[PDB]
Amino acid sequence: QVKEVTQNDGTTTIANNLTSTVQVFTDSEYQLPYVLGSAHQGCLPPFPADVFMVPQYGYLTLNNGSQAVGRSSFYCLEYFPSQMLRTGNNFTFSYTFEDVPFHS
Amino acid sequence: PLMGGFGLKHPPPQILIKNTPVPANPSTTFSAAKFASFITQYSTGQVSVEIE
Amino acid sequence: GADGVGNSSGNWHCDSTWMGDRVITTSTRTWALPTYNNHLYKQISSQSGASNDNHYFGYSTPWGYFDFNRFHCHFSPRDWQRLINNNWGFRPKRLNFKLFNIQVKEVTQNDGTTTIANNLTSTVQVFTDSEYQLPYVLGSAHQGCLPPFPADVFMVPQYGYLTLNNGSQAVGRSSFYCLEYFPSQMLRTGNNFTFSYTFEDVPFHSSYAHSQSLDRLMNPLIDQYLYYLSRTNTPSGTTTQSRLQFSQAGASDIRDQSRNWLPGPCYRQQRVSKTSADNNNSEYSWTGATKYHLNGRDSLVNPGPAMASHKDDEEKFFPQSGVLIFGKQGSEKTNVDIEKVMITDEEEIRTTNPVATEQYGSVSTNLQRGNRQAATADVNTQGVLPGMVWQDRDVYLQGPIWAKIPHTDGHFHPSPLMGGFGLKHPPPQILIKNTPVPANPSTTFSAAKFASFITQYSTGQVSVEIEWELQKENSKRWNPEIQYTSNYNKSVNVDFTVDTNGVYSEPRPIGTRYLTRNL
Repeated sequence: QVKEVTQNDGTTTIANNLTSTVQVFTDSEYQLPYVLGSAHQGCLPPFPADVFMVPQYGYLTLNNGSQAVGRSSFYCLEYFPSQMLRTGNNFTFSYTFEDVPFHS
Repeated sequence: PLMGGFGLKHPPPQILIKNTPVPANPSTTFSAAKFASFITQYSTGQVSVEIE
Repeated sequence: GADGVGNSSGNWHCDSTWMGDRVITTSTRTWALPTYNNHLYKQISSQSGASNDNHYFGYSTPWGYFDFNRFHCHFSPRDWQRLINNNWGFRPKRLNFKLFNIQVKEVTQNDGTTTIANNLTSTVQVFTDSEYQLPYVLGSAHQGCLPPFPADVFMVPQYGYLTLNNGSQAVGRSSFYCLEYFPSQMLRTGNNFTFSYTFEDVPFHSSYAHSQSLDRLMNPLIDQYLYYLSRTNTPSGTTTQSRLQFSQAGASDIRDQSRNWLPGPCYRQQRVSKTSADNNNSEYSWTGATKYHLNGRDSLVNPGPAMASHKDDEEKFFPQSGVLIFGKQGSEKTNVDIEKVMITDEEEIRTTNPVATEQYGSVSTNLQRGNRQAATADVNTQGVLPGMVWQDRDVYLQGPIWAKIPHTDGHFHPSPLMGGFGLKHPPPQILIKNTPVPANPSTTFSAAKFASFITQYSTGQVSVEIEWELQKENSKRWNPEIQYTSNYNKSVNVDFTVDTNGVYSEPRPIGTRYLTRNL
């Protein structure tokens, strides 16, 4: 569900925006810088009653000092196919782990 | 991996999510510039993960 | 397809796929449409004492329209590089157009506060003409095309056209088109719009440059069997008597060899230099420009016929109007300095086409005789002759894709001047309008037309998918080609990338001619 907020004076009213959409995609071809596994915050909370904020996505590339190098890549996330979800739509996918040794 | 856990050559893919921009009250005359004005909004819902 | 209020009418598709015969480019953008002219047609005309050349008469309409006609809409700078480096030619085949996730917003301005609320029952009405019954605006290189960078939201441009005029006054033949008069699909929130289109068969664009020139198409090792006049007079040693002699042309004199073809046609240009010191100090922007003349009004020929911009090592100079000039990101409309514009350069055409700033050649003026010396004249403008060959202007990255050949008794070599594909039946225009919603009519009846409407605008997504056909490069050249390469050196910002403020920019024009074919 998508909520529009209107801040006027000190009062802020939060109202349903029914026609707005949210767009979601999973890359699954591994075409983006893979952030996960760097032990960043923003994971689902330990305790199920918690509500959590979704973290922002950003990545790093080649650099010399703070200056970029010609090989540094720029990825536009708007450039991938993504499902657009309005209120009353859902998103799913399933995944199968490749064969991996047991943890001891 | 060094931090511990399972090295995966093809790990679980990333799921990226965005609020689609909604412009706010464009001018009546045409302007080729990009919009600096949007409706302020956020979204919420539930997420469910099942691992075997 | 008709969904509810809460269902999404279509998914975001922005993609590029390469099947190696074909590439299919898809792009999706977000648009915002206001209400133009307060829901009413108007006539517009040249203002007051405007010069004879500037008079116009036409109409502005409430309708907006969509134009994807620029290449960079469809191609990313990297997608453009696979095509430009690896291919001799490309043309479009069929395209598809889809509108979805429409939503209409009413805005209420009271005091300083303005609240924007969903209007669920309002509609948007859209039609594509497809019979070409309207003035065709596209292909005039107007702004308002889909943005280059997919994260941008763009305003939909207003639709207007021009007709016959005398001064600013209309002529009896001038036509008035009411866009309300065509069948149009009306879209409420939860409806979508689609159509598909198939390009008529068109010649490939040539993305290749020649490795030979017309002047030098022959074996240097072997002499011709055809004589020319090597000399016209022989000395007696007191004086030179007139005796005419002949020679077979060979490696020694190449310029005299009999040649079987001619360069393309020229319409001459004035030459200006990028270094501010070399240019003359006078106002010749107009009085010195090259022009054509219709119905008593001159018009600058900005694009011109396709010509090389400069000869060897002239890179400083460029034709006055003869090139396409793009502005850098954040450039003002008027009187902007040379550093802001990006000037394209056609020099890859030197082989088959004349330099735009110099004459086609020289021509004998008079008949010589013993008592009078022969004389010649310069030909500054040359129409087509039998046995002439030429190359068309290059399309670049941000140039237009196509244009509509006017419907006329005859036309020669329909390829457009700005570059791109001449299409007799181009992609139709898609026009879009916010349906008027009256506001609180009076309780008593009045036959007058409503001056009061709810103020509202609409927004949604638009998706364009074009299928392109590729012509692969098969060549026996031993040594490496020239490729388009992003420079390896370090920089503050990356080319074709957002800056620290989020402003996307294109550093240079990218034209499509790199790979080399022999002539």
